[PDB]
Amino acid sequence: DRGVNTFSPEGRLFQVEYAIEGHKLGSTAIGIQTSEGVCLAVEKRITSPLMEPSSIEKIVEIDAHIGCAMSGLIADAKTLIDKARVETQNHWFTYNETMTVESVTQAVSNLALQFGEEDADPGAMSRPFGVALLFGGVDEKGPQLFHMDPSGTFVQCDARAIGSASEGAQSSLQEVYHKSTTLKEAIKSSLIILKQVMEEKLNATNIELATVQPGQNFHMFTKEELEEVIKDI
Amino acid sequence: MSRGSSAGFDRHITIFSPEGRLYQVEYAFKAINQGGLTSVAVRGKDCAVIVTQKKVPDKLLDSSTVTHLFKITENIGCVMTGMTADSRSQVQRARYEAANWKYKYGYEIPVDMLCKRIADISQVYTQNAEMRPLGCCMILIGIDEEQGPQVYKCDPAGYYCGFKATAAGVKQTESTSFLEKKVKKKFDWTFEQTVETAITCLSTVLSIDFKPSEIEVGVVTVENPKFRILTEAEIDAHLVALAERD
Amino acid sequence: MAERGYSFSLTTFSPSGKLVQIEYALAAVAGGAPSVGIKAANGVVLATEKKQKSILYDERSVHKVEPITKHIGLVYSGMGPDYRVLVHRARKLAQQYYLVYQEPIPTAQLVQRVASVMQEYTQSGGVRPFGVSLLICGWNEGRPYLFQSDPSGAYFAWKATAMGKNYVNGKTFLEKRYNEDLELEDAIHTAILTLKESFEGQMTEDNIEVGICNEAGFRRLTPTEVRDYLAAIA
Amino acid sequence: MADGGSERADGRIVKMEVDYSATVDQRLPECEKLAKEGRLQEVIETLLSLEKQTRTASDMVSTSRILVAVVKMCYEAKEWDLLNENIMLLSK
Amino acid sequence: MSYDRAITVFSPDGHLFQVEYAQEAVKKGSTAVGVRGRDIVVLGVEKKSVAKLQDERTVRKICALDDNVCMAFAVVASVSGLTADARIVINRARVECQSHRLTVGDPVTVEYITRYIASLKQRYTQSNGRRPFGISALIVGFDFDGTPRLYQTDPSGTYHAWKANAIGRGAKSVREFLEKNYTDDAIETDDLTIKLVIKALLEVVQSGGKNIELAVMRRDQPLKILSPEEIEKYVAEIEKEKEENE
Amino acid sequence: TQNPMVTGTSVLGVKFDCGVVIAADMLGSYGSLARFRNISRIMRVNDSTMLGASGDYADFQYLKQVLGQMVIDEELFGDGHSYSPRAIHSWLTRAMYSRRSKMNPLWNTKVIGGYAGGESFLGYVDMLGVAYEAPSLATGYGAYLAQPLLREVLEKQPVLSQTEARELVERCMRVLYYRDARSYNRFQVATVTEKGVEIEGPLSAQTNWDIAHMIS
Amino acid sequence: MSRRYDSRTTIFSPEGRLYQVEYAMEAIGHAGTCLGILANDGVLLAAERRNIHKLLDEVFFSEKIYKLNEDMACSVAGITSDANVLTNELRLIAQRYLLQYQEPIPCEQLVTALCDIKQAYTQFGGKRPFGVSLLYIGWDKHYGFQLYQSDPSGNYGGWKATCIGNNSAAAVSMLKQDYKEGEMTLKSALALAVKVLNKTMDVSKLSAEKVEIATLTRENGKTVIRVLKQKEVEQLIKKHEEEEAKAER
Amino acid sequence: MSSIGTGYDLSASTFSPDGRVFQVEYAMKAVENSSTAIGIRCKDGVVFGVEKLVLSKLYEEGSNKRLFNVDRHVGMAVAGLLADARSLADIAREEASNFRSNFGYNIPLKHLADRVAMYVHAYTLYSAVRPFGCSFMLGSYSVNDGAQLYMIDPSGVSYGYWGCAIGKARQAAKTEIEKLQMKEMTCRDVVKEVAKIIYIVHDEVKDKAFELELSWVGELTKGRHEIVPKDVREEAEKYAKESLK
Amino acid sequence: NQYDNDVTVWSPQGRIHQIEYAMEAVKQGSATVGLKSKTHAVLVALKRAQSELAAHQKKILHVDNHIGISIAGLTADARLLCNFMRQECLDSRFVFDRPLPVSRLVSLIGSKTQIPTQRYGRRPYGVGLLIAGYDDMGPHVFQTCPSANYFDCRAMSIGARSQSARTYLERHMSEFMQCNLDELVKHGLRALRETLPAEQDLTTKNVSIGIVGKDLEFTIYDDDDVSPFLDGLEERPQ
Repeated sequence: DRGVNTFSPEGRLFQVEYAIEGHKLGSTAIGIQTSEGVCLAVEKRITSPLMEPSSIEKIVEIDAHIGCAMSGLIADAKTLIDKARVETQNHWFTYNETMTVESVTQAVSNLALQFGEEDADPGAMSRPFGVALLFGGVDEKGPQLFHMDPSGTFVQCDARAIGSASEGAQSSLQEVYHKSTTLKEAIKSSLIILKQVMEEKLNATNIELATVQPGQNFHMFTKEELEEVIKDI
Repeated sequence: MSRGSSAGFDRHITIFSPEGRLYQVEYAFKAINQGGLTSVAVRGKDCAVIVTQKKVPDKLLDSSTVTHLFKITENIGCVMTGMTADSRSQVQRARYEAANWKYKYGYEIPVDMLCKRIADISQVYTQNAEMRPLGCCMILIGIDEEQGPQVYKCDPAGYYCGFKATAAGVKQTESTSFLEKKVKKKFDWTFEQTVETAITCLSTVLSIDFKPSEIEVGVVTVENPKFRILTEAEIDAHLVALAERD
Repeated sequence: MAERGYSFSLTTFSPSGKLVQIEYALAAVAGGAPSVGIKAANGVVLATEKKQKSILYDERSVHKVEPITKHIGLVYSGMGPDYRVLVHRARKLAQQYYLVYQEPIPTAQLVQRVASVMQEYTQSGGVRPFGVSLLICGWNEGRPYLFQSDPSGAYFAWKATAMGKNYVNGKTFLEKRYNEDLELEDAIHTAILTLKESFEGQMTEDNIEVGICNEAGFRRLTPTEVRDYLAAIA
Repeated sequence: MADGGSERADGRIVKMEVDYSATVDQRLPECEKLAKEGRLQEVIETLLSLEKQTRTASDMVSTSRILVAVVKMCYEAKEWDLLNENIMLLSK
Repeated sequence: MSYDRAITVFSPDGHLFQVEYAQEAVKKGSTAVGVRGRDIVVLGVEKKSVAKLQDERTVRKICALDDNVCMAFAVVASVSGLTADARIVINRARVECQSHRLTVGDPVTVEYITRYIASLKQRYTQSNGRRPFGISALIVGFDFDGTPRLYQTDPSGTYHAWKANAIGRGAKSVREFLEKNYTDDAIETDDLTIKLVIKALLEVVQSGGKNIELAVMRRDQPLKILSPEEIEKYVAEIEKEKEENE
Repeated sequence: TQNPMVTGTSVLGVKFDCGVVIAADMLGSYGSLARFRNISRIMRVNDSTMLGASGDYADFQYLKQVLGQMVIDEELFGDGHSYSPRAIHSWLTRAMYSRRSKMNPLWNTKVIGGYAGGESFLGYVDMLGVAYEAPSLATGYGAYLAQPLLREVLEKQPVLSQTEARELVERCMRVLYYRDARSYNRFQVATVTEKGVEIEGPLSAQTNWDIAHMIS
Repeated sequence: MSRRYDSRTTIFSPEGRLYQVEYAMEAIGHAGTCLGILANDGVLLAAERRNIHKLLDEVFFSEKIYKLNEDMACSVAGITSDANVLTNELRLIAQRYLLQYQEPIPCEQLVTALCDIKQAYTQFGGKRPFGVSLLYIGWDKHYGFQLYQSDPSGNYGGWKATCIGNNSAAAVSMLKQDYKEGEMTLKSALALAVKVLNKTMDVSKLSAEKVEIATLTRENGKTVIRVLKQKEVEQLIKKHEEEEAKAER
Repeated sequence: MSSIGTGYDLSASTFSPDGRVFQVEYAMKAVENSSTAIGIRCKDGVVFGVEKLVLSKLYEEGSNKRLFNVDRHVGMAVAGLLADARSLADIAREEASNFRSNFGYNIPLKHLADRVAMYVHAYTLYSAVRPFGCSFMLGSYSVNDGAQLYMIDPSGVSYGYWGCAIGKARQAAKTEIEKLQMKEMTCRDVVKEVAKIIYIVHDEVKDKAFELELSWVGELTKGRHEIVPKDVREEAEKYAKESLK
Repeated sequence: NQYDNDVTVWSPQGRIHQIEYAMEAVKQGSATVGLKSKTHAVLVALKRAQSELAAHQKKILHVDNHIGISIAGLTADARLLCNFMRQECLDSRFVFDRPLPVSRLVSLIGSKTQIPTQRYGRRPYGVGLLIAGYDDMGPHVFQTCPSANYFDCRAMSIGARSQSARTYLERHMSEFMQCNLDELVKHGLRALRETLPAEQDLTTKNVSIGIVGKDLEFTIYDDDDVSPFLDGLEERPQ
């Protein structure tokens, strides 16, 4: 086909630069790291009032103590989560300790660029991934939020938002949040940017929030407990 | 000739033309013409002679693979004609197949069977464009055990049949007709004559001539069925005789 | 180390009951060597052009008339390398039959199995199907038989057919002409006359090559013999 | 083994046979003077063994020997056959 | 999985050419609506194309992936018939379903199938020879909790829980026509769900109940594919009803 | 003794390490079974120009250890930096291959003595076929273990600073017991000294026993 | 290069479907026709050979209809070349299932399994899908007498009378017109089979050499698959003369 | 030389209509731009000399190398694209090591020269790999067959050599080897003779200063490929400067 | 165009265009300085972050407690080579038990990164590694490119206008071997600023420090554990 080895004279891939535009049409995800937990926010994308928030999630379990909220292209997120889930469970038998939020993000980051037009294998691709994932979980070093992106780089962040506008959703988050603060203020800060960047506005079946504290397991929130977080936008 | 029309993706692929031509094979003939090597081969009843030119770029050489005479098995010997790079790869493949024959057959292989194994292998190359055919040409010489001396020629493709006398190289057709007159005139086959008739033909077609050191003659005599290179001395013996011969 | 290059289909269907690239292969056998085959009904005789038109030919075993086994012979028209593999494969197939049955491979069966590789090479990318067509003879069922296997892999059943230069014209002349109830000696005489009609130029005995299949078994006629037949008939 | 300069079947081509031919032409008149009176066949022979070489290149060198030789040979009625024969070999 | 070009190359749109092309390939597997009841979760398909020289089994868009999970397919387009390309997604889906029964022997979950399918489509992108998919499935089945499930998946790789969803001939359009028809009564009453499926199919197809074949699946019993003849009886009443909601 | 599954044996390999040098003494007599097939055989191999090997135990199992050794030095040269091995890495990499080889029915109690100084690191290593490998002052395994090693170790424990001369007279004495006790040889030895700069070894020369065991 | 071509074999086209799959159907149109008809006590296959030539020797009497098993039969509609490979795969599958099953192979089961291979190539492997639609006739207990139709597209169909090969639209209607659901018995059905073949050919005139007729009739304890000799078909060619009158009347 | 950048090199399995692939012709062109690496066969060994590029005074022996030991007795001097030369050294290192395991003797160079030349031709054949972009010499001293020097081009021709040089001026250096008789020399005199030729042949347009690094496989290194001994190096170094002047 | 995306089209200089692009990829990536002594090896790398409410990504990666690597370029391409370097070093440690030389390890990496340059239709990687190691000879800093070509340096700097950093390094080349662990870092800091504009100097949170030896085990200093190594720097030497 038309070049999939394509470098610019600056020295980056055109194809990677193309990958971001896909994320922008997709879903919106907020991850905030708190001292007192990690809270994860994600767009459910309502479009009927018949879609049940308790039965279906897009906050999903990597481990029983670790969560990941997805953004951008949905199909692409699933492939990264299934390899990451096994790596995590295999880690638990062997070490007998929960996997660092950083440890899982590094593994997925390998997949992002390895593409080429021909000589492709499962470890390689025909075009780079356009999803950014927010892996949030509590480990022995404390609550951490690590951020993985389409360029296949891992960075520690105490607040990252990626969605309809990646940089836009992160600039709203830069104004509100402060580094060290209470759980309710972090949960409030995640919802608040979310409705403004989106076309869609804040409801209790519009978005999905689940919170991981340290000393707790991953809990996906009940119908009532999802509605409690809505009162403070 | 034809360069073919595509209806598949024939242009860089070996697959058919309306001539029946295979693109990679026709390109294999142009590989012969690159090397500059031309060979004249003569069959007798005393011996089978292959005589071919030895390339000299400079006078600092060792002769062990500058040589285009190769031992493809101890009794039966051969030359590769054409581009020297393609020749070395083919010689290499053939020798592993030859050794395989040694494990299977257990002995010295007939000239008919030796050419047939190389032909089947080269069928793999010819059908592929995955790996381009090797654009060398092999003339096997040797004494088939009951029949006598034989000269067989395989093309890059692998087409082989018997001939009274054969030629390979930059131009097959021009060399053959010169050789055909030598064949009509059918000389008394003894050692001195069969070598000499081969040597005279290769020199007439070029019209450059040579000294004995400049060519390499390889014979398979009834005297010793071993494949033997004459060397500078023995070829010289024919050359001096040849001058006195009309 | 590894090879790729060409692995997508090279062959596209044409509305004619055949693909484009195979149709082109059948022209290749036409520009091939003249080979004629006639079933005499007390053996099959097959005759082929010995030459590759250099007219230095010195055959003692290097033939294009080859016994595969006890009662199967092959003569071809088209490509040399493509043919050598079919001969090597044929013996392995005949023997494959010889092990199970304790008789070698019937004409019909050998054709089914050779035909499957020739098609294989079509559908697959990075390969091309043979440029060879076979005149296959055999004695099975208590009757001589003769089959034609084309470079496509299709088979056409023939009591007499001609290949090589003017093949098309060759088939119509045979379709009308074909004979049966022929003595062995006559079989050769008819076969040579048909070869005269396909093949141009000189015929002597280092220009044409003849092989016969009968009850005693397939063998390949000595260059002296062919000459005596050739002279005999008008 | 041989290493450096000329090979062991290559690079003997430019010097060896060609040099010998150039030298014997020079030697020739002294040797020709004795030939007319008698014993020509040994005199032309030394040059002839070289001349047996069949290169294009050797012929050019060979133009030099004949010039002196023709004078005595024409003079006599028996010498003349011998130069002419050699020349027939070159063509044949 | 062998080719010699990439299967897709990325765009600055952020669409995959092959997944969108696949969506049309799955509307070849015509229109399918499925509604979730209290105890019977029902899906029905468009066209059986009856000519009474055929069998009814062979054209089905209803495929049994297990004996307690079943699905009907489509997505968007209007393009020509062909069961076959869709059928291929079923053949992967049926192994996927069956491997889970080996792992968890209770009636296998809908969620598992949908998730595996989204990831399955991304994976095919990566291999150069593998043709991607992009389909929607109306997954119907039961859990080990005995509660009804109707799930649906999309070419965008995303699966959602629903009380009624329709796919085919404009996915958003058949779905919206069901949104009107839906009331709170509908899902608990067993009788009411069946009528929803038949009104949606009756829109795009002429003379249904011969082109409406639907299956009910139950908590305790496996897949039952109803005869068409008992479905036609419903179509006649229900078509009276369909005009009323409009 | 102490040698499961042996045919051609090297009987005994002395190895005692002194300050920057090792002396190893090994007999030239190389019994193919009870019969001394070769009266002189050099059981000294050149790993490298900067390393040396001397080996005891079955001699066939030694040529195997030799081919494996040989490639490792090649690997280092192979880079283009043109490094000479370190005694610990080559001996150690092979100790692992001796853990794998146990499971199949061929046995190895193969014993080599590596002294090298290369790169900047000084090793004395001993590597076994059961894979007991260690740094040492003095070692010998197999048949060496049954009879000379304990007297060599007994002297080595209160005086850990024995020299190549005190060891020389002792090597000559112990091998006198080998000609008499072992059925794999009748004397004659090669004296090999490994250094950390060059591999040295004078050829096998005869030696002959002294009798005094028919007095009582 | 290879990166500058199209053939859209594994790659989907603007159509939403591959070129290679659609093209295969065109090749099938101008190649000899195969039909299978249902009878009350058997099933039969009738086919037009790919040989339009005037002289055949009959070396292989299966040049269109090959009997795989003693429980099954097939026809070829398309190119004989892709058939050759497929014929060899069929002799193995048909007998393997039987070793296990000990019951005459179900007509449906066979086709779906085969169709899976036809689709496998077009989707992946970078090979084109076989240019042959195979018409399977067989009998199993739980459907009864059967005819199933195979495509290069991986489409299967349960039929009672269908025809594929040349001028198929005409042919299926013509089989429907003469033969309704469950109407015609085995002998009278063999006649009907030749009658449609006479009308529909790539090249006219129906002869013994151009046709091969196969019967599945259940004999006393065994289901017998025979390909009829030229001699028997000839008696049907006169029967086919009688049949033309009979359809009309 | 023939090659055009459009057509008949848009796959590494495409054969050119001239009989010699464009890609192989391109591979030779890169050798022609690079610096001169020489290796001359002696009667008692082989002496290598390859110039080691110095772009900074931060560099040690490891930077910009062109002497490899394929075996530990066989050397490899390469010239041209360094990236492919070092990869072919790694596969070659493996190929030598496997040979030593099986065969068990100092390998005869004549066998290496055929197997490597065929391997270099294989990469021209195949699509997943492209031709090697260097010409290299293989040189050894052994007792099994003596001193041996072979050179393989990126075409995949092996020819035997008394003394070859590859560089920016391949023909001028080879005439200069011809003038001198190595027949008269022993391995000691050869080290002097290699050293001068490298300085004169090479034209600075990309260097800035180079260091000559030379290697012995000869008499004072005992049939294993070691870097030049100190005495030999100093004898060699003086003559090279003297020859300039 | 498409003749510059082909890995089978070359210049008349004999350079494949795809290898040429692949070297530049490093150069757009952030500057890293790697130095050695005769007891230690120091990796100083320049960081980046997405936001002020975030900590910077370690560009120093942890392999072993005797060898350590620092990346400049693409992280995802980096991670494949990283999975390769960890696999080989650990192998070496189990089987050989030698604390692996740097010099052997880089040459094998050179082989792998060379494979896509020969493959048709596959792009070369484009990340630069300065691999710091400590074996028994002493420390080495080897630099491996997106091509085979690898360097044995006393000090090297790669990235934007990296030639300028080498000049500072060359003036203090001898000193590096005498200096201490603490100083080797400070001389690294002073090189790293030359690459960047003279309008800007380093700060505490854009410096990552990776220290290597076997007199110490491997340490990564992040954004606030950087400070002790950082003190002692000169603002823009010209």
